[PDB]
Order: sequence, then structure tokens, then C-alpha cells
Amino acid sequence: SHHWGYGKHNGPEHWHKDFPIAKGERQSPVDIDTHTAKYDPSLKPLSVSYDQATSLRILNNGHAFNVEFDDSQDKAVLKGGPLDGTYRLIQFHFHWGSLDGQGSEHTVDKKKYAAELHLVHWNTKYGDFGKAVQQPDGLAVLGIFLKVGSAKPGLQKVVDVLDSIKTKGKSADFTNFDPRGLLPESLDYWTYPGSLTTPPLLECVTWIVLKEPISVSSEQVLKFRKLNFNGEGEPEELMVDNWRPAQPLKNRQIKASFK
Ligand SMILES: NS(=O)(=O)c1ccc(NC(=S)Nc2ccc(F)cc2)cc1
Ligand code: NA
Ligand code: NA
Ligand SMILES: [Zn+2]
Repeated sequence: SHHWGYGKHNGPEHWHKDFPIAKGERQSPVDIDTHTAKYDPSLKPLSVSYDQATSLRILNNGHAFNVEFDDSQDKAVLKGGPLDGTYRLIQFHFHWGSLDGQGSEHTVDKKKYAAELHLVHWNTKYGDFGKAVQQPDGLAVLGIFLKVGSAKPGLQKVVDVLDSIKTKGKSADFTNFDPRGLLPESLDYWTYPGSLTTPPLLECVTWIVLKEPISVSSEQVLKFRKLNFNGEGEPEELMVDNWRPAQPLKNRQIKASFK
């Protein structure tokens, strides 16, 4: 069984030994150089259709926490933009720092944000998530930066349940959560082909990274930082700095949806 994480001994610089694709040609995250990304008039309008989203549960997996959705039907889907066809929401999670000056996976002109939200969707032409991650167009991840400032009211229900899932393997019922409350006003975005940012690092993702960050309060992010990577009863290792740094861009171009 694998033992990867974010520490010195098991962090991103070690992942390649068990997961050689770590050094592949389309790894994520990347730095988004805003002066090299080009506006693409071919991109169709982005469609985020979350009205019928059905959240179920929140889980501390020892790496982050996942808010999981019922994806047994097209209840919450992402379409348009660079995407061909229909991508179903399965879960969201975050990456964050020990300090407000770090935490995001993607960077913007080398700027690190305090955190990054990933809304994970799978291409319904492949039938199930497990099949989709074996395809180069299997997933679409909508990435949203978080900066510290004013509180995000739509985040507070997530913050308040974290006390109940402090340690690895703990879960809690998490019904009726509306992920629309985590979006910024603008859907302007950058897009490029990449990968999962954790093991197994599969090169199956179309990344759609929104330009406009959301603002969360210091108190909200402080509560993320009280989570634990460890299991119950084990020595405490605070769940902080669960982000992979930027990877080589290699042959890829980042396209902008906006002028
Ligand atoms: N940070 S991320 O790139 O958005 C990201 C999104 C999703 C996942 N993996 C999930 S949900 N399960 C999974 C399990 C077994 C596999 F073989 C493959 C994937 C990891 C990272
Ligand atoms: Na677009
Ligand atoms: Na915003
Ligand atoms: Zn992620």
C-alpha cells in the first residue's frame, strides 16, 4: 500500500519512485504566466449547472477533505468551455497552506494563493469515474483560488463540520450543501491539459482555473489548519501545506477565455 503525503520524507519530491508519471509530459499543477496565455476565441461559453446537486458526505482521507456528491445521474454538471460533452460533479476538496502566503497548487505569475478549491467532474461518455481516469479527456477539474479577506458565507457550513472529521478516516453526513455558494462572480478562466495533482498522478484532466479568486476569512482558513493528517489517537500532524508545487509546462499552451 502506498504511503505518500506532504512531509519531508514522503512529499512531492518522492512521489516519482512509486508513481513514475510524476515526471511525465502533462503534469499538474503549473504556473500560469498571464503574459504568455493567449485568448482563444474558439472556446465555447462555460456552463456550470449545479441546481440539482445532491451532496452526501464529507470525508477526511488523510490528504484533504472531500465533499462527496451523488453522481448516479446528471444532477450537477460542467459543460462548454474547452469541453466536449458532459462532465458530472463527483466531489470537491481544497489544498491549503500553513501561512496565508502559500497553499495553492496552481500559481499566477508565480503568485501563491492561500488555498485552492478543486471541483472534480468526470466525462459521462466513459460511464464511471474509474474508467474516466484512464482516458486523456476523462476528468474536468474546476479550480478556484482562495485569498484571505472577507468571509465567504457559503463556505461556513463546511468550516463548521470540520471539528467532526478531525482525523484520517472520519466522515460525517453532509447533505443539502450548495456548491454554487463557492463560486466567484466571473467565470473567466484559463485552461490546459494536465493531471491529477496527487498520486496516482494520472494524465486525465482538462484543467479549468478561474481567474477571479474567492475571498474567505482568516478565521475560516484557520479552521482548515486544525485538521489532522493522522488518524485518531496518533501523534498530531496538522493538515497544512497539502499542495504540490508547480510542474514543468513542457509542450503545453495555456488558453484564456477572456481578452
Ligand atoms: N487534486 S486533483 O487533481 O483535483 C485530484 C482529483 C481527484 C483525485 N482522485 C480521486 S477523487 N480518486 C482516485 C482514486 C483512484 C485512482 F486510480 C484515481 C483517482 C485525486 C486528485
Ligand atoms: Na469559454
Ligand atoms: Na470573488
Ligand atoms: Zn485537488
